[PDB]
Amino acid sequence: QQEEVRKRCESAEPRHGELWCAVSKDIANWQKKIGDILRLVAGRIKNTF
Repeated sequence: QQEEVRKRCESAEPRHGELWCAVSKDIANWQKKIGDILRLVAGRIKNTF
């Protein structure tokens, strides 16, 4: 079932990216390096402590 895990990693949910920010809150943070990993480098950094 690792194909399902890969599909979830690729697109978990439309709002999972926001949950990704929560994931950034969950582990590490949504910093410039984390923001540069995604398409936008300031969408979650403003909401990340």
